[PDB]
Order: sequence, then structure tokens, then C-alpha cells
Amino acid sequence: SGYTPDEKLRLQQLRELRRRWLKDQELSPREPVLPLFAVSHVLIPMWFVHYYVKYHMATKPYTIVSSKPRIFPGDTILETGEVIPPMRDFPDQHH
Amino acid sequence: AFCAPPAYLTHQQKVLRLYKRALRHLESWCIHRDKYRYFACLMRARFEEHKNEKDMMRATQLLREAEEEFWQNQHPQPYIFPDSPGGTSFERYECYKVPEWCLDYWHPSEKAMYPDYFSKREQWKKLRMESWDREVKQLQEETSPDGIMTEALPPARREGDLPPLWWHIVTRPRERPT
Amino acid sequence: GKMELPDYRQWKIEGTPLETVQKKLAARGLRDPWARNEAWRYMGGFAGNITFPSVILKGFKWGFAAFVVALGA
Amino acid sequence: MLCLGALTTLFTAICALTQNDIKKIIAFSTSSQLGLMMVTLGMNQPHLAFLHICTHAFFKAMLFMCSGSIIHSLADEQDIRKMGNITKIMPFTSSCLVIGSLALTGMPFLTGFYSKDLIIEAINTCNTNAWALLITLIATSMTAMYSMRIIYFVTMTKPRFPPLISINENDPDLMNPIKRLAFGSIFAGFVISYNIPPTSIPVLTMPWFLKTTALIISVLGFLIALELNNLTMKLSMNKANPYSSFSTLLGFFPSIIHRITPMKSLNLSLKTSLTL
Amino acid sequence: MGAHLTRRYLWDASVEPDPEKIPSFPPDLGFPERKERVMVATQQEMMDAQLTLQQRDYCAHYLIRLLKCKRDSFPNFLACKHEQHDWDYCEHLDYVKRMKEFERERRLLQRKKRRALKEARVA
Amino acid sequence: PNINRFIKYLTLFLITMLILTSANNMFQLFIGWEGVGIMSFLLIGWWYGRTDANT
Amino acid sequence: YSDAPPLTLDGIKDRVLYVLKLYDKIDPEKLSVNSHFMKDLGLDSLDQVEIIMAMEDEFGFEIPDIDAEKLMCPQEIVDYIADKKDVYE
Amino acid sequence: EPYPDDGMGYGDYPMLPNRSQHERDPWYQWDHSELRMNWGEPIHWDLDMYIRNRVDTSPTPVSWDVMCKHLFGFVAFMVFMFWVGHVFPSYQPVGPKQYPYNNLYLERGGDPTKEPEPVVHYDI
Amino acid sequence: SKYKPAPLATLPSTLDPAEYDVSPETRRAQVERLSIRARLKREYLLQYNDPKRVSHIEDPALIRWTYARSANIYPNFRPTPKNSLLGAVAGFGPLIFWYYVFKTDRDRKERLIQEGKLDRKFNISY
Amino acid sequence: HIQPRYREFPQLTRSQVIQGEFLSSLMWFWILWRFWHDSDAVLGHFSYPDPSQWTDEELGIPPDD
Amino acid sequence: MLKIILPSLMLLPLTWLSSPKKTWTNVTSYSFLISLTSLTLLWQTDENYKNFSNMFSSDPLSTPLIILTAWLLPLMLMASQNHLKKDNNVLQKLYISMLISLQILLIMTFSATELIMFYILFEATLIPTLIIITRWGNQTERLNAGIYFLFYTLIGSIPLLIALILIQNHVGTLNLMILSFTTHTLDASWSNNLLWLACMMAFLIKMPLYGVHLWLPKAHVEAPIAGSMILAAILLKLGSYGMIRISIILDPLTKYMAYPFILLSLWGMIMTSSICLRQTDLKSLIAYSSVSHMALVIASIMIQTPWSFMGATMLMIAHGLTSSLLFCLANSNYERIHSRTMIMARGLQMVFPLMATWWLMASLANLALPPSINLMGELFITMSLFSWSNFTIILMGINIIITGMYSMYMIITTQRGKLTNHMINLQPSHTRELTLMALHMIPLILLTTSPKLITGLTM
Ligand SMILES: CCCCCCCCCCCCCCCCCC(=O)OC[C@H](COP(=O)(O)OCCN)OC(=O)CCCCCCCCCCCCCCCCC
Repeated sequence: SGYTPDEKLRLQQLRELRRRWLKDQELSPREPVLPLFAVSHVLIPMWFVHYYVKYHMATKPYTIVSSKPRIFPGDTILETGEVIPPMRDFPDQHH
Repeated sequence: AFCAPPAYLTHQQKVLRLYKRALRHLESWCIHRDKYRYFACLMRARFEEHKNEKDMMRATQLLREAEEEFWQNQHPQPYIFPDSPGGTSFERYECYKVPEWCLDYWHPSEKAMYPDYFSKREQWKKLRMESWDREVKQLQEETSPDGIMTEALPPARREGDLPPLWWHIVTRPRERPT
Repeated sequence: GKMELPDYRQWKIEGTPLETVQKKLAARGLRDPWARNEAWRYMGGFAGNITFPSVILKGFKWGFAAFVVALGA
Repeated sequence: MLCLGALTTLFTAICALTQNDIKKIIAFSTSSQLGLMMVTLGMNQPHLAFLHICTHAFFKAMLFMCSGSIIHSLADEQDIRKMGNITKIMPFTSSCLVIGSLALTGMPFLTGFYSKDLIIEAINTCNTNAWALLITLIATSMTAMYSMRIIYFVTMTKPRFPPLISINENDPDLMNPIKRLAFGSIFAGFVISYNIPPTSIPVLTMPWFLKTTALIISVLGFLIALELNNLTMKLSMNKANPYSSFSTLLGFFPSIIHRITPMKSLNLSLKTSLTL
Repeated sequence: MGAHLTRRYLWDASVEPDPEKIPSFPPDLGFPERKERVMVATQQEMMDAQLTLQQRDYCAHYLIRLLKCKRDSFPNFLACKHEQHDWDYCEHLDYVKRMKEFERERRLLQRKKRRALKEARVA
Repeated sequence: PNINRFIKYLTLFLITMLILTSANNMFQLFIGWEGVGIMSFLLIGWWYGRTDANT
Repeated sequence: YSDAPPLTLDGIKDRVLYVLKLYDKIDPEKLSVNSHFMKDLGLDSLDQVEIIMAMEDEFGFEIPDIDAEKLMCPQEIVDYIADKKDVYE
Repeated sequence: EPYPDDGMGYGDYPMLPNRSQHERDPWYQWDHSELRMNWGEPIHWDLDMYIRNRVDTSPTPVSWDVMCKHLFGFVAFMVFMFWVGHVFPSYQPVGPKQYPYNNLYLERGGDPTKEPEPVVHYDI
Repeated sequence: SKYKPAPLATLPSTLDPAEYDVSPETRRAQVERLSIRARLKREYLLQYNDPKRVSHIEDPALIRWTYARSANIYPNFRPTPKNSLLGAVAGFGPLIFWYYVFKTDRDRKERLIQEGKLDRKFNISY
Repeated sequence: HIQPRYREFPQLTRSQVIQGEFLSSLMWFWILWRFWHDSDAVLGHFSYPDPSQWTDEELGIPPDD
Repeated sequence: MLKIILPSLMLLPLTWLSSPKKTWTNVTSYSFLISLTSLTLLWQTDENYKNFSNMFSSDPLSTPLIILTAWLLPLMLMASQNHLKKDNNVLQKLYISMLISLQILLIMTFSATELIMFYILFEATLIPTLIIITRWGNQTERLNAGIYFLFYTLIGSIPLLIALILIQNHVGTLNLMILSFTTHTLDASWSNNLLWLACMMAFLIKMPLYGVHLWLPKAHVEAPIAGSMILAAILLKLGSYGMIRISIILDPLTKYMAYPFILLSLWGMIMTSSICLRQTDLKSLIAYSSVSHMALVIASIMIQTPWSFMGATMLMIAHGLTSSLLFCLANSNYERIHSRTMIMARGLQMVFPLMATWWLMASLANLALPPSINLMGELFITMSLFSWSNFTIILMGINIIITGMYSMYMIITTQRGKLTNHMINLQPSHTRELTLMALHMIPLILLTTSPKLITGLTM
């Protein structure tokens, strides 16, 4: 085949114009003429949250509920003072 | 995408466009390179023979059995380039190819900056309106006697005239807007 | 900076896997024309064959060296 | 769900073996690992299923961004076919990729190992579908296979990428995060397993072939795949098996159930419910 | 996976146990006054250690120990290692039991097949 | 050209994802379940122009 | 950075020239832009298919069939590639 | 070729080939790019379904029947094998797990007042 | 295996006998049809590329489509069989199906509630 | 400024190689360190009993008859 | 409630007496404040309904609407300042007054104690609406659309007239308060089985049921934007408000006389939702979206469980606001595009960045995204429907999947994809267009924060 001698000129010429358009698209100097902080958003947000959690939630009923703490044999209960009885002796030492 | 589609396809362009699909669908099977370059110069052989068949009937009987051999020996995931239709980046950047007739509704403030840009844009818009007449007339004076009509459009053929129906092949949104 | 390009001559098929493909193709009588273009693949830098243990074991040498020392202390 | 998790594990894994898109292979692996996660939930082992979710997040995230590095560094090539020898051209991502690959394949003493083999041996020890038990284990060997497929094609092979080379991964924004997750991928399984609360009462007592099954199947999975990758290099035409295309076009669920349903659901609205 | 299945599924299952009913025969059968299992922990101790119901095994007692040494020794998650071996052992020593019970039920079922034929004296 | 919007949606995704994670009543679980779905729709098809992304 | 440097025509020009200088059939010391393939260098109807394909693999994009049944001159290839890639030099 | 005259409304609207815009040459400069349809060319009756973002009718390397049979065969074999599985399960040589008290009767939330039939577990 | 076009997965261009035709009549159409398209193409391309234009290019081929699809339907309706049988199975078929689906359920529910079996536990809402 | 290279092995920066060997070597140090300190990858540390060596007395297999 | 009404009437004098240039701002600014006086009715610090006076009352069900009816008049007058800005200065003052009378009448209808006051005002609203649709309707077919809108409502209306005069003779007063605290229990005769249909049918018609909804697609298509907003936001909901207050009587029959409608609506919900899936006219698709999302409501005002009712009240107020938002943005595309076709105008986000955000939020309101009153509404109707029969989830389950598909398709083929090459260049967005939207969604965001206000009479 090969381009037709009258299509290798409509691509000859129109490519020449596209090259000028893209040159014109180029911006002149000046073209755009316009006319620790970490603590900031970690601490300031925090105070607020705390204010909210210790003086609304905490205050209202059943808003922050927690699984009972774990108490094992032989460990003391701070609030009441009781000492959890030590468990029955493990007889085996077999590894 | 640029040139216009021919009405019917010749024998050649059908054969020579298999040599592409075929060899390119042989590089999905032959993931390596030395294996490929080997298994492919063997392909040309297949096309190289049966090159000088003068018996059209035969030729169109080798072609029709080639494209069925191929359809059943093609790779399901061919290696299609990243930016071509069916690819992985096809039309990805089109969300950034605004059509350029939109800078005409910009607020006089926006166009205030970017000053020389619009000074050159107003030149080109003068070019476009300055030739629509000579163009359409050309398009018409050269309407070949009514008959076969293809989508091919004429070149300029005279100095100063801008090769016609050009405002959208030139002034096309840039490919990668980025 | 008007990037230059390596001399086309530099590339040659001998010394690379393309050469063995070239020789069997020559046995059939085919000339393997574009083989020279596909040469830089095997030509240099990327010339060394990469073995699967090499990737899985990359850095093992120092890793064990590090282990021994730590084990000592 | 034990049953469907099991079917997705292999179905997705088998599809991944022939997929030639790097991102696609990793995504199928995302589905296959979750298929294993579904299996543990199906065997009523919730705590370990959650453990895999956390470990799964570290390594899969790595491999994707690893390929993000390869795709961006190359001229946006998303196909393993044109990408090769990244190991010498870009050791930083290749190192991250293999670290992630081995974690995906449950290399011993890496984050996948602490949670993944617990799940494997759980299967080998519970009462379960025989079909589910067999598919989950070969699914594990396939995970090694496609893992092998990625490094052989993407990393250990002669380069096949376009001739001009412009690769830079020096940008702190690439390395740093990749570096940080790599540290997680190396040490997270160690830290999470010891720290979590004792749960599930695992069964550590097994015949040794079941105790070591996850390790061996992963090893031969790569071994068999490496044989396969090696096979291709020869000048002899193998192409692929008839069920290979079945594998490559995703089991044909996309080709058939995506063209019939959207066609017979819209035809009925326009032609029957709307106009008639 | 295993041979045991092959026995039951392939061949004949007559003498192969059914997992759904492992203590299929008389519990005392074979043992004069066999001793029942014993639990060190207390129905409460567990309830106070918030052990998951499932984890309330006959090894619940070594668990509570582990958990103790895991809350204590908090910053150090790598030091309650002896406690874990113990728990595990207790459990391995339980899995074995659950295996001994299964083998015993197997053999006993066989006794039935042997005896039936033996007891099935021709005349 | 739109890096900031892309980062914006990624964190919105994280907010919906974490809400989905820590949700007591399931209505909130639903807010997360549907919520990640919609932002995935917005983010899978980041490059809206491409029909493949839209599909 | 990651994205390579934009192609400059005088480069793309050299790149297309170069690859051909590596095709054995095309003399390396005559390949001259404006040296048509089938009329001057002697290539055949089937070579062109390949010459184009090499270029499609040197520059990483697909020259469509209809637009590539005409990449004859060894230059059309140099402006078509550039026009498709927006290089105004 | 007018749509068949069965009085369902088609009227004179041309019956254009039922092929989706998916296989319309993807390189040609279609006036309407995304519908891959030129300006003036008769639109298809169901172009609201053949659009690219919807159904496709694009030739497939594997024949459609071959697809439907294979897919469903796989599905069936799998489903079946899963059944062979449930019939013949895999279970280790381990007897049943033994929980203390009365299988944790009270703690499984059992009624405190009504004691359960003791379920005892013996050694070995 | 021969590719087998189905209403979906149609016969590709290649593998299609018609493609392989040079009978001068066929080529005649194939070159006549480009003309219609070229003509229409050169009636879109110098009206869209026309400076000095603000009006909306209409694409009347789309206006002939919508009219054909929502305002040329009932003027071309003739009640036949295969149209009224199929025009009643579609409107009353499922509408009668679900009635015996919902009546039977609602009746099962009611009976059970009446006899005292339905638990309705912790259901304090409705 | 990385320079695009044509048909040549891209030049590599000091850091690229060292960071890559670093991450991989730590992977191997960790695998080796844990293997030594905790080799329960194989055998766990509890041996499977041979279910077929349990004296019939052990299981309550009554003397047949 | 004569401040929500008398000050309204006075709007009419202001539209007429005011200067041609200043007529628009006096009317829009004043009715914004008229809405502010409307907000006072929301102050219910006790359960007792607020009987302002003999004829005028406002209970939880009416109050959430009276405020919406007052709210849209400002918006309607802001969405029609463009078209209707090409008129002769006396055609405008007629359109503005027509819009003003609609909410005067609608405010009273929603705030009426006597059921026949509802009927007279109920059927009067057709006069203002038919004028808005027929006189200013752009298409050749509005004469037809007007006929459909007048006859379907009118043929339904005369049966209700006979029924309400009938109950007055049977009970002795049509006062909603008394009728509620009096024993009116129908007796399941064959005749009563007709009474029930007489009372509900007129309400079921303007609340498009699957059988009689063809009037709404035709009406909104050629209706001007202000008429389409009124029909979708307030006009259709007149039918729902009527069904809630009229079924206080006819208490026993609806237990078994509802099945026909319930099934008509739920199957209707699926088919109406589906045809949205392939409809080329955007205004057409929103209208069928309106039919389906209103088919859910007639299936909750008939199951009659507490949750249904307030599911209904939640959805009606919510869908009202959402639909208008969709009809309002559809108009903005229609005025620049000049065609209702959905296929044209593809890619707008590329050229109208924000309107697209409004389009996205409107679609997410259209489908059930969860932190929205729209979802709470459907979730509740869905629950009760499930209680009526567990199988209902299947049909109310095909609708949810279809509703997601058409809602996003409106976004995908209108506000994404490649830009249309060169339709008449699309002038940028006016600030009025964007506010008219913002005014619709900012209230949707605020109401979703405290759903209690629009929960209905039941809860
Ligand atoms: C698309 C998703 C579909 C998902 C389907 C899920 C089905 C779950 C199982 C439902 C059917 C079994 C229900 C069993 C309940 C307990 C047993 C029972 O008594 O059924 C309740 C009641 C009576 O049913 P049955 O026992 O069959 O008695 C029939 C007597 N002639 O039941 C009845 O009231 C009678 C009818 C029972 C069967 C109804 C089948 C409904 C089919 C729905 C089709 C959905 C698609 C429709 C088309 C959509 C697209 C256009």
C-alpha cells in the first residue's frame, strides 16, 4: 500500500499545525500569575475526647462496660482485700 | 485511528494482518525470547511458502484454513500492550482530557492569570474562522463526481489554506493530560 | 541531555542463548533476522543466568553470619 | 462454608496458575488465602481465622505494592510476560517480593508460618469432608506454584521489558513504607502469636507426615513449578493443556455467567416487563 | 487422612468404630472399678479466670497457670514458655488418652466379632 | 492532577472499614458493610474515563 | 523521576533508525530516513509487518493495522510514533 | 430488514445485527467514541444492553457450548466429590473429647436447681 | 474443534465465510455502504468543526431511535396470540403465584399462632 | 538524577542494594534464630504414640471369654 | 396553624403587587421565613396531638410534611427562575402564584381535621398542578399528560366522595379525631368490601400503585421542573397521608382486603424498579424509581404494623427530598443539553465537578446507603413485610439489587465516561442550580442526625 500521495500531505500539514498547537500550549515564564505541630492535632483533639469520655460517658449508666478483670488462683483482690485461695496442688511433674 | 477505514479488505491485508496477530499470539505462548524468536522465524516460513500461489482460489483456501488453525491455536490472554484498546491502561487518562472548548467559559479572573496562554489561543481561533469558508468550499469544489465516496479528506493544495476539517485533529486534547 | 545510544555494532548473537537458536534455525536454513535486536537481553549486565536457589537464598550468607554471632552472645 | 471456602480455595488458585497479569495473580492469591480463612471458620476455629487475617494483611499488602513498584518503574507494564530479571535491575523490590512470596508460601519462622500451618494441621486432624481436606492441601501446593510463577517470570529470567530502561525506587516514599511492612512481614507472626490470649486448645499431637505436611507440600509445590518454568525455556512447543485455557479465562464462570445473566435480565425488562 | 479410614470405608466397617459413638460399649467393660478422670481446677477457679468454655478441659489447671504468667510478666511475652509446654503436655497427655480410648473401643469391637464366631460354635 | 481527593477517599475507606470492625449493634455494622462498598465503587473506578474501570 | 524522560523527536528519530540497523536484511549503512522499505531497501510485503512490530516493541505501543499498513518510509514511523505520543519537540 | 411483523411494536425500526459495541473496531475514530457508533448510522433497538458497560457478544476462543458444559461439569463433579466426601470423612484415630463436671451442664448455662444425669469419664 | 458461534460468542470476522468473498456484487455493497457512512461522516465532520456554531448538533439517528422505542410502539400494536397469552402470563402469572406463596405462609403462620406453637419469643416488636 | 539507560543494565544506587540485602538477611537471621531457639516446626515436641502397642490390659480388652 | 397559612396567602398579594424585577426575591426570601414559622409546629413536648382549632390540626404524621410543603415552595421558585425567565412578566407572576397556592392548599390538606376538607382541598391541588404541567409544559404531549393526571385522580376521587358522605351518615361526623375515638368497625360484608376499596382507591391512584401508575411517568416527563418536584415530593405523598388517616375506620377489612394491593405493589416494585434499568429518558427513570419506592409505601400502609407506618413516614419524607434532588439535577442537565436522553451528556464530572458530587449523594440517597433516613425507612418496611410473610424478603430482595443497579447507572452513564465531544458547549454551573441542590441535601443530612422527628404516628 503506502500512504496516498494526497494523504501524506494532509498528515504532512495537520501534523505541522499540531506541533504549533502544542508549542502554544507551553506556559510562558510567569504564566501562572497568582494575584511541635504534632502535638497540635493529637493533644488538642485528645483533651476534648477525654472531656467527653470522663464527664459524659463515664457519668451516664452502662456507657463504658468492661469484661470482668481476670482473677487467678493466689492473686489478691485489691478492692475487697481477699486473697484468692491457692489451687489444689498439681501432682504431676512429667514435662 | 488516524487514517480512514477501507471499504472492503484485500487479500493481502487480510494475510498480512494475520502475520501480526499470529506472531503476536505466539509471544504469549513463548514467554521467553530465544524460544520465541525461534518459533517465529518458523512461522514466517509457513507464510513464506504459499506466497507465490497464483491460484487465488487456493490462496483464499490457505487463508481460510490459516485463520481457523489460528483461532484454535490462539492464547486466551494475549499480550496486548498497556495503552491499546483492550489493554490495561486504555483510556485511563481520559478523565483528564477535557475537550478544549471549555476554556471559553472561564471567569475573567481565571483567564486573567495564564495571560499569554489566551493571547496565543485567540490567534488560533482567528485561524479557524479565517478559513472555514475556503475549507468547506475546497471540501466541496473537490467533491469528486458523485460515486464512490470515502472518508478520506483532501490536503491543502494552496498556500495559506489550512488543510481542512483540521480543528479537531490539531487542538486534540493531549494524550497524557498529566 | 540528548541521551546517547550504545553503538549498534556492540550487539552480537554469539555468546548468548540466541546463538544456539541461531544454529538450529540455520540447520533448517532459516536466517533468524531480528535475533541481533533481541541480543541486549542476553548481552551484558543481564547476561548472568539467575538460579531459583539464588533468589530464595539472597542474603543467607550474612544472615547466618549474623545468627552465629548473636548465638555466641 | 467449610465446603464453599474449600471450593474457592482451589478454584481461585487453579485460575491463578495461568493468569499472565501480575496484579491479577496476587488478587487471586488474596481470594485463595481468604478461602483458607473461610475453611477455618467452617471448621469452627474462629480465633486462628482472625490470626490469619492479620498475617494475611502484612504480606499481601507487600506483594501488591512490590508490583506497584515494578509496574510504575517499568513503562506501566502490568504483564509478567514483558517483565523479567527485576532481581538484578531492582534488588530492593525483588528482596521484598521474595520475602512476601515465602510468607505467602508459609516459609518456616515467618508470619505466615505462625498462623497458616496451625490452620493446615487443624484440617489434617479434624473430622472433615474428604474432598475438602484433599483440595485444601493441593491448594497450598498451588499457592507455592503461583508464588513460584511470579518470581520466576517477574524476577529470575532474562529481561524482556521494553529496551530503554529508567528504573528508580530510591524515592523514600517507595522504600520506607515497603521497608516498614517488610519488617512487619518478617517479625509480625512471632509477636502476634505469643501475645494473643491462649485460645482454641490446638492439637499439637500428630503423626509426623501430617505435622510436616504443610511444609513438604509447599516445598514440592515450588519444586514441581520450578520444573515447569524450567521446561518452557526449551525450544520445543508445549503451549498448554486443554484445561489450561479453562484455567486462564477464570474457569469460564466470567465468560458464561456474565454474558447470560446481564443479557436475560435486561432483555426481560425492555422487551417484556416495560414494553409488553 | 489415613489408613484407619481405609479400613472403615474400603473393605468392611463391621469392626471399624463409628466416630459418632466412640464409647459404644459398656464403660466398665474391661475394667474392675476403673477410676474416673480427675480435675484439679475448681468450677469457680475457671469461672474467675474467664476460661472459654472450650478451654475448660482437664488441662484447665495448667492453662490458668499460663494465663497467670502471661498477665504477670506483661511486657515480656516470651518468658512464659515453661508454662506453655506444661499446658500443651497436659493436653498431649489428653489427646493420647482420647487415642487410647478409641483404640480400646476398636479392639473391643473386634472382640465381639471374634467371640461371635467363637461363640458361634457350629453346634 | 487529583492526588488530594484520592488520599481523601482512602481515609474515608479506613473510617468505614474500622466502623465495620468495631460495631456493636449491627446497624453500624451495616453502615460499614455498605460504606466500604460505595467507596470501593468510587475508588475502583478512580479513572472514571475508562469504561473498563466503570464496568 | 519514575516516569521516564519525554521522548524528543530527534531521539525517537534515532531509535527507529537504530533498530532497523539491527535487522539483518536492511543494510546498516544505507538505512536512511526517507528510504522506503519496499522500494529502496528491498524488503518484502511481509517484512514490513515485522519492522513495524519491532517498533511497537521498542516504543511500547500498538500501531493500529490500518495506520500501519503504511508505515513505509523509515520516517513516517518517526513522526507517526511522535504524533501518537504528542512530541512537539 | 424490518423487525418481524408480529405486532409487538418494533414497527419499521431496522433489525440491525445483534452484535455488541464491544467488537466494533476499537481503533477507528467513532464520532460518538464511547458508543462506538457513528453519527447517522441506525442505532440498534437494544443499544441499552449492548453498551460496553453491559452485555457483550464478542467471539470467544472457546466455543460457547464447550464453555457451558465444561463449567457446569466442573461444578457438578465438585459438588459430587464433596458428597463422596461427606459419605467418607477423614477423622483421626481419636476418641471423643471429655469435658469436666457434667459436660459443663451448669456452665453451658444449665439449670442450677435440676442436677443432670452424671456423665462420668474414666481414666485410660 | 470448530468454533461454534452461539447467539452470544458469535462467529468472528475471520472464520466467517462471508468475509472471504470477492463476488463482485458483494464488493459492490461493501463499497456502497462506505459511501453512506462517508457521506454521513462528511455531514457530521463539517458541522461539528464549524466555527461560528452554537446550536446543538442533533444526531437525528438517536431521535429516530427514542421515538421508535417509546412513542411508535402503541401505534404499531396489533393484538395477536403469542402476544395476549404472553401478555397475561406476565402480568397475572407471578401475581397469582406469590398469592398462593404468601397466603399459604400467612395461613400456616396463623394456624400455628392459633394452636399455640409459634414461639414468638423475645419478639416485642413488629 | 537517575539517567534512563538504553539497552544497558540500569545503574544502581548504593542504598538500593544495601536495603535489599538488609531486609532479606534479617529474614534469614530470624528464620535461623528461631529455628535454633525453637525447633518445634518438626515433631512439635510431643511424640505420636503407636496406637498399636497398647497392651490389651491397657485398654480393657477383656481376656476373650 | 394560620401562620403557616395566612402569611402564605399573603405571598400571592406580594407576587402580584411587587416590582417585575424584584418579584422573585420578595417571594423566595419570604417563604424561606414562612418555612421558619412552620418549624414551630415541631415543638411537641407531649404526646397529645396539637389541635390548633376546630378545622385545623397537626399530628406527628402531618407535621413532618407541612414543613416539607413550606420548604419546597422556596426551592420550587428557585428552580424555575431560569425557564420562566423568558416569560412576559405576567406569566411569571402567574407561575409563582400557582406554586404558592399548591403549598397553601397542600399545607391545609396535610393539616386538616375533617376528611372531606381533605377531599375538597385534596382534589383542588389538581387545578394548580394541571396548569403548571399543561400551560408551561415543553413537549407536544402535555395536553395528553394533563388529561391522564386529571382523569385517573378524578375517577378515583368521586368514589371517595360517595364513601365519606356515606360514613358521615353511618357515624355522624367526618372529624378525624372523633372517628378515631368512636366505634367504626366494618362488618366484612360484600358491600363493605366495596366501601374499603372506595376509600383506599382514590389514595392508591395518586400514590402510583403498579396497576394505575402510568399517569406519573407521563406527567413528570413533560411537566416543568417545579411541577415534577411538586408531584414527586408533595403530590404523591398526599395519597399516603390519606391512607394513614382513612384506615382508622375500615379497621377489620384491610386484614384480608389488602392482599390484592400488597402483591400488586411488591411485584410492581420489582418490575417498576427493573424498567428503570433500560429507559433512555432520565426523567423517565426517576419517575419509575418514584413508583417503585412508593410501591414500598403502599405495602407498609397496608400491613399496618407500627414499624411499617413510621418506615413509611421516614421513607416518604426522605424519598420526597431525594426525588426532587434527582428531578432538579436532571433539569440542570436538560437545560444545557436541551434533550432528556440519558445516553447523550456523558462525562459531565469532567466538566461540572461539583454537580457530580450532588449527583453522587443523591444516588446514594436513592439506593439505601446506611447512615441515611432513606435506608432506615426501607429497613423497617422490610422488617415488617418479613413479619407478614418471611417470603416477602425475596421480592423486597430483588428490588434492593435492582435499585442499586439503576441508581448507579444514572451516575455511571450521565456523570462518568468520556465527555461528549461537542454538544452545545455546556456553560458552567450557576450558583442557583447548586444551591437548589444544597437546599435539598443539607436538610437530608440534618434529618438523618435525628430521625425521631419524621418517625410517624406509630412511634
Ligand atoms: C431468588 C432467591 C430464592 C430464594 C429461595 C429460598 C427458599 C427457602 C425455602 C423456602 C421454601 C421452603 C420453606 C419451608 C418452610 C417450612 C416448611 C413449610 O411448611 O413451608 C411453609 C409454606 C408451605 O410450604 P410447603 O411445605 O411446600 O407446602 C406447600 C403446600 N402446597 O411455604 C409456602 O407458603 C408455600 C410455598 C413454599 C415454596 C415457595 C417458593 C418461593 C419461590 C421464590 C422464587 C423466587 C424467584 C421468583 C422469580 C424472580 C425473577 C422474576
